[PDB]
Amino acid sequence: TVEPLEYYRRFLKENCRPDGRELGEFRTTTVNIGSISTADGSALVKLGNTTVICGVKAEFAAPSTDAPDKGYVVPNVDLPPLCSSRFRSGPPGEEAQVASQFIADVIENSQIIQKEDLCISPGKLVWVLYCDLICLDYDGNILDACTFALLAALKNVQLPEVTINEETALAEVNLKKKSYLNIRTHPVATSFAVFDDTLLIVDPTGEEEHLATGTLTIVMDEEGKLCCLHKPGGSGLTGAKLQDCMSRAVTRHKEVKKLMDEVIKSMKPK
Amino acid sequence: GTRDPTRLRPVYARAGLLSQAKGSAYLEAGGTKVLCAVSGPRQALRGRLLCDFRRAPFAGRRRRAPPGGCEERELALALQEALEPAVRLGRYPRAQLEVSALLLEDGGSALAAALTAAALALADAGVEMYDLVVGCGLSLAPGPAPTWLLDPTRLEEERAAAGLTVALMPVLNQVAGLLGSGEGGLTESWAEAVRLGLEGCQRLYPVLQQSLVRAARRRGAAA
Amino acid sequence: HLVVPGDTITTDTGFMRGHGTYMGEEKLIASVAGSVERVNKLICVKALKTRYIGEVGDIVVGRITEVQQKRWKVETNSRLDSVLLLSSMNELAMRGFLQEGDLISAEVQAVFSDGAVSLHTRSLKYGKLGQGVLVQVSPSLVKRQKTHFHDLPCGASVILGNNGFIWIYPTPEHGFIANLEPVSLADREVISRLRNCIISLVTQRMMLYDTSILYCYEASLPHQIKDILKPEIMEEIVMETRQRLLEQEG
Amino acid sequence: MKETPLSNCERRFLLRAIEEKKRLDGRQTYDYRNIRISFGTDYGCCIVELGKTRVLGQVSCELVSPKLNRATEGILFFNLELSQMAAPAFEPGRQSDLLVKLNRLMERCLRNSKCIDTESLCVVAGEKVWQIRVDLHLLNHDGNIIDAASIAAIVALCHFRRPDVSVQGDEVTLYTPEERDPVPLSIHHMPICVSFAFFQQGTYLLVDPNEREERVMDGLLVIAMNKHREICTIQSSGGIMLLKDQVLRCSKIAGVKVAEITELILKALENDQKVRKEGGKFGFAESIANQRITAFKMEKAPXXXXXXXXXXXXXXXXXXXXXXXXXXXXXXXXXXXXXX
Amino acid sequence: RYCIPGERLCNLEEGSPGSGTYTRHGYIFSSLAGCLMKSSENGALPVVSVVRETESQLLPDVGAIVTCKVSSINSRFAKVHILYVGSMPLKNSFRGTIRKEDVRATEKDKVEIYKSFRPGDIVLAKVISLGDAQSNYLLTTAENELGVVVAHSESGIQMVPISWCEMQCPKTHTKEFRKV
Amino acid sequence: TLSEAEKVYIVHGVQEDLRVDGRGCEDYRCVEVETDVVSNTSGSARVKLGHTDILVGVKAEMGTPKLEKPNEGYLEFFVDCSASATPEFEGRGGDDLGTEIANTLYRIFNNKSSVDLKTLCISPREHCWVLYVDVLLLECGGNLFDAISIAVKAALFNTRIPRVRVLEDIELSDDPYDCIRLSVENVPCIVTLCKIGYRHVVDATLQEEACSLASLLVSVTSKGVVTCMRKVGKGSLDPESIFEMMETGKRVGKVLHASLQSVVHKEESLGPKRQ
Amino acid sequence: LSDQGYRVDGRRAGELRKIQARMGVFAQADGSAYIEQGNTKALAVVYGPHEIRGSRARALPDRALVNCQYSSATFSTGERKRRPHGDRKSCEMGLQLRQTFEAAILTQLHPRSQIDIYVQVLQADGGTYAACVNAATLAVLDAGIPMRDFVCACSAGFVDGTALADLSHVEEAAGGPQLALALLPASGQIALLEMDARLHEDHLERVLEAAAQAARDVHTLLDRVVRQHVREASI
Repeated sequence: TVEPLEYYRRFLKENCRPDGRELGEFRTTTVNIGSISTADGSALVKLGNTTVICGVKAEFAAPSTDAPDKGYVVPNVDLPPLCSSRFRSGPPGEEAQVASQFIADVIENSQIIQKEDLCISPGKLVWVLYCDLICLDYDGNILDACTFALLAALKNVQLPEVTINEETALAEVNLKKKSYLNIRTHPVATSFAVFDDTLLIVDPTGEEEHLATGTLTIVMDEEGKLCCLHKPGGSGLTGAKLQDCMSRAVTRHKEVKKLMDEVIKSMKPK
Repeated sequence: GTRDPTRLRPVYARAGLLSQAKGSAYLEAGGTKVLCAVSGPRQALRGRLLCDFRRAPFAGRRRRAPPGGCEERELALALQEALEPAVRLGRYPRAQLEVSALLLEDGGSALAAALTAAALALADAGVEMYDLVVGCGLSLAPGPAPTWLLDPTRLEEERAAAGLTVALMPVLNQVAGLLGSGEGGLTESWAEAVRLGLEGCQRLYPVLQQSLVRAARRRGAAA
Repeated sequence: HLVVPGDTITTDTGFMRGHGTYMGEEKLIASVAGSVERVNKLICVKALKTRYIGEVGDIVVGRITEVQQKRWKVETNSRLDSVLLLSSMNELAMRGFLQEGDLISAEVQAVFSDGAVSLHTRSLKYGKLGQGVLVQVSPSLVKRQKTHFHDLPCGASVILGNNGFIWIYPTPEHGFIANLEPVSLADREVISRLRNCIISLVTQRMMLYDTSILYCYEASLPHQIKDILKPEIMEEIVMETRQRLLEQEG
Repeated sequence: MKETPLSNCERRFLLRAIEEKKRLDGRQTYDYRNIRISFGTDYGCCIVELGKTRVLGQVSCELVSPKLNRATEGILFFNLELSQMAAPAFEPGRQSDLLVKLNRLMERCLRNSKCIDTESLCVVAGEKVWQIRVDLHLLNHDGNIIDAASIAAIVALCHFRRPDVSVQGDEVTLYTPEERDPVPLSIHHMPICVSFAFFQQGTYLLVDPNEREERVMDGLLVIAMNKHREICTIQSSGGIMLLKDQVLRCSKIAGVKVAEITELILKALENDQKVRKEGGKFGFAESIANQRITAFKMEKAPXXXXXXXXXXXXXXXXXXXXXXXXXXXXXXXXXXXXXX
Repeated sequence: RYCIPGERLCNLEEGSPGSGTYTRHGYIFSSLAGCLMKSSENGALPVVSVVRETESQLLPDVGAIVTCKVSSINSRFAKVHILYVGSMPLKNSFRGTIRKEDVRATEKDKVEIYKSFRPGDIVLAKVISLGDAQSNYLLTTAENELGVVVAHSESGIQMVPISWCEMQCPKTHTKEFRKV
Repeated sequence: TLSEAEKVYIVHGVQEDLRVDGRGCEDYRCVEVETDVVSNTSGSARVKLGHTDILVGVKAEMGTPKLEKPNEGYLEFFVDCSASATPEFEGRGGDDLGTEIANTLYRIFNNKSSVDLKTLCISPREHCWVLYVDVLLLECGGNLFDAISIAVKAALFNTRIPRVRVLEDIELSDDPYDCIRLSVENVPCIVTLCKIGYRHVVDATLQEEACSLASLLVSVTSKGVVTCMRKVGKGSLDPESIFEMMETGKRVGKVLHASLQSVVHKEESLGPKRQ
Repeated sequence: LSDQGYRVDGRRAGELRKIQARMGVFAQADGSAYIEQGNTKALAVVYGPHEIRGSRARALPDRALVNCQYSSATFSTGERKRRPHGDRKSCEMGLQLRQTFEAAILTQLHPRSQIDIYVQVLQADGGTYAACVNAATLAVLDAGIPMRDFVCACSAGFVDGTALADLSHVEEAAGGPQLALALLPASGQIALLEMDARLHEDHLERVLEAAAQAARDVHTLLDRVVRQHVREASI
């Protein structure tokens, strides 16, 4: 209600969320890799009933003139009137977009894949990536749902080989699919929800992140290479306060890292 | 490869799935996944319904990024005209409800997959509908002489000797929406799918009304 | 006299202007694209395809548009729109009276500089009506009230409004329900045909009044083929019609 | 957003005073407000001030593949934008009637004058041609636009600098280090806009109306005259009685003005060129930067810089250190059993 | 104990339904969709209905009491947000769309809206006649217990009412006027 | 507009086999096509239906016809709504029917295969013939969606594609020599059925469509094959009742469909230079 | 080119290009008109001073209101292009239309009334504007709505150091020396006026004069095409 402002926090003052969580709660984390056949690389991750599936299709193009032989990676973050009636009935939404790039900036802050490998014919051929992720049910950390929907959707991508014979392009489906998709770095993103006096919760919910007062997400490589930091105005802060987020974020990182690493031998081969 | 002159793939449906939308719907067809988020009644002398169509920007092998206004223009519209008689309108004078549906995948008949999935989010939501709207796929093999099929595959409907997809309301057998672009047969030769049509709905009419209660229950039993 | 809008009229003292005429830089011009008409000490123009704009107490039927909490707004072909308000109907009270879009007869109180035509009913001579027979005609296709207000021997009786609007109903058998039931297949052919019969006269830039519509009806004796092909038959229809009508005169 | 209101007397009297052939901002009927021009830090950048109306001019350099047909004369583009901050009523999207008419109207005389060569840019016709886009941003909005609007562009057009080092055969290479010299343009003709406002049956005529004037005027006309005392375009608007005859003075009068107006471009256009080659001072505008009040500029030092940088550990170590152990727990939480 | 809008149970010969009602030629089809419920009538027959999860339906009563929090304040007109038409109601459909006038802001006195109930506070009042001619409801604060109940200071304190026409915060000192 | 007091007769009247204008039940009206009136391109026709006017043009083009089907020729239909067409739909109102009919006429002729992908296929995989069939609507005489069925074909028999010879490049076009022209009666059409009770009609004034929730889409060729056919409405119908209307399609359509499909010659005969 | 007293089209640079017009065509509107400037075709329709329709909001009281839509046949031109995408011109064009009658039309006796006139180019061939101008003009003359004066627009091109009137299309292809105006012989006020060519400040009197007079003719021409339609419709 327009009233319960503190109510929600009542749990908070006595640290606890009406969700039954507290300072850090990687709730329901689930991924379905390659769940999309009609797509070379996909990953569906639903956390606390929010669904961002990363649907990746690959396409062949032509690396820029300036950037001669440079690969091609393209993302799109969309949200229809699905994930929440409280959404528009047309072109991209204010935030809808910010994320779009977020992943992208991440994609570019991450170095996940070197454009080098995307070029089909260094200088006249390139590999295009369309990693479109869509939140089926919106409610909480719409931000993380992607770092994962995407990170996993990629490992799910696999394509044949590249060949040019007498002014033609030869690549067959049943060709040689090697290095399908592998990134030397698998950083992930996490979202904390904060409250004025910095009493912050993690993996905010649709409502939790709502009456929030500050949002902050952090992406870090495996080796702990702070990909990018995001803070759409966070009431102000403390390096130390941030320090907690700093390290305690790492933790939820290993978890997901394992959450995915666990789909390696099981849901990957099953 | 080929199969029965009426075989059905596996029918999987769990609705209410959507926790954000009031009415939820989902589908499966060994290749199709169609989600439907419906929105209550709002004002914008007896209002009507709003429905929308979209196809995943990765629904296939190729990548259709922009919400193809033309593509969905018809797919959403006809869909609207189809599901359109299904709900009442007098309980929503000066009102309008919206229905949204996306096709993550196209298992040949994914067209009806939508006409179906949507139906769920409706009552799933619990609207003033009358009958349920049932749609299916029906194709005519490439066969020499008239070789006919019932509900094609993404691999199958592409080599069709004609193109059609039509729906109807079981219980009261009501012509939902019949849409096919003639290619083979005479005005009568079409009775082929038309009669082969009432089969499907009656057929799954239960398998459908069943998955609704399942959730309606899990929810009903929930609180 | 015939003159294109923007021209000049005989300028003298004691002269007044009409609609289609104006004074510009001490002269008189034709604003409207019409013909020159001088009656009495007033000048005016004749217009080809104008709009509705009657005088004194007037009779016309309207189709209904949206109605508001204090007045009902009806539609009538003219630079004017017709709106009647609860002051002659013999919050929800209105909703029961005059439904959504209906055909209603009316009495016209007055149209004031407020640029509008207002309505107040009284009888079935000014009542709400239903059936399904309306005629869309340039309101210039009218004559007078003296030869108006009539039912004619055609198997039905018709009324037309001082605008280009004519409704055809079947003779009463003595008030909303009166027609709620489907009239006989016999009453069905009298009016349905009258539909095609009335257009030609208009098509044939011809007037439309009792003894007028009568002969264009009478003329139906030969080509009785009720769905009268607009170009061919109608071409002839009026020929004979004026043939039987004009001979009544000279 | 906020509708800039408008009194009765204000308007009426504003006119009353025109009937007086007296300008409210107290000037004469065919004068311009003083107009200033500031040049950007970088080349191809400019700002105009028709005294209260402000425009932004930026030009672009590209090696695009010319169009189909005459694949022998590269293309160019220009855009005019109306800002929010422009006027209050300037919420992006609605004013089309201006952005329509004006953008196009303006853009008309550009391709009208063809004052811009289209083949000199063209390097490898049919293949790689140059694309020059120019953008106009209406910063503040006070009275007569299209004029500062034009100035803006023209004024801008002359300042931009296209790069070019060495392209032989079918190869293209350009280096900024060699670009330190070649970087000019094809400004053949220079046309400007002159608007004339009318008042009550154009029985009164104004030039370069201010905002307030802008409103009061019933109908307005524009004109385009290139240095060669000839027209390029004219436009009649606000519906008026424009006697072919009178239409004639304005036409004249417009020429009269375009005259001096040019002076400035060249004048300052020169003054600018001078500074780069002498002392040096690009920037946006130090003039507004030195004039007493509402503006200040100073440069300040950076060992306060490195002194605290070591404190990072203090907060980085004190906090996180104890914060890293919760990990041992997260290892097993949702990953181990999720195998379903 | 469930039904789908496509199955039939009884017919015009036994009962009529209020909930989940759908009828054609005499039989009973279920309009709604979700759950099935039957009815017992004081007439020797049953009424049939489907189950409306939203047992909470529009019930703001004509001249009834209500809980509401003010919105905009016109020193002449007062606006409000109502949430509880007593307590059973949680409904937010009518949300805050209600109006009251000074004359009815009390039964005696003559103190302006400005000195009764401010923009931010929650107030209590009973309901007056409603003329949905503009989608508004009339309410009164003309009671010895009625009026407003919420008090916030300039510092951010809560106020107690020091009198019949006052509220105050202990921290700073604000002698303010609010219809207690 | 849409009144009930009147909607009464409308429905009984059409069941009564007493339409409105001295018309029984399945009655049409003098409908003609003037072929070629756009002195600016191939195919051209102005079909005036009751009180509606439609116009369609066609022009030819070379090169790529697509990617997956290079060795052939396909058609492009662009459609327009005239602000003069709908006193209603103005600038952002054409989109409606304007996109729809663009698709309805796009699917019919798409699967119909009554398209000489052959008499339109220059250098297969390189050059192909492409004709743009464009539409405009100048009024609405009811059943207007059908007038497009005729103006869409009627303008096709006059598609005097130019006698063009390409020699690798080099182009040869004979303005006097107009023979590499393609026109066949394989061309599909539209037949609609909206119901006015149980007495369903085709080609009925708007006043009439006004009394119905749905209509049927049917398509037949010279004789009787079927192109895109669909059910169009906000209401519903009964399948048993579908096959009846359905056949009304091969049955009533070919009537004036045949009588018209002929008139293309009537203009071509009494005027090889008279017109 | 054009010379010896014979322009490229094959006509006196002072002699217009015969135009026939069918006004009062479709009778399902109120204002209807058809015309072609020699080989330039377009249809203009207006609907009487009906009370403010769609979007009940905006509604100028004191005087009527005006609306006008312009669009061209995708083939009406030489080749073919996108009409709802390359709007920039048309719309711009449309306004021009608007203004013109918006001036002369007499919205002074139609408070709140909303008169919408829409025009379409069927076959494009120079003087496009001037076409619809009258094309529209007639359209109204039909819908007989009162108006200050009867107005028509002409083109005037200056080539070979000479003044030509009604630069059809081919010449429109020239150096682009073309000017147009809408005019009310009534007193000869110049309603609208748009020239877009690089002419020197003095071929005006000439070119200006050119179109100026030119209209005056077009006027008398339609003056008849019109004086005729009144007497016959009088039957």
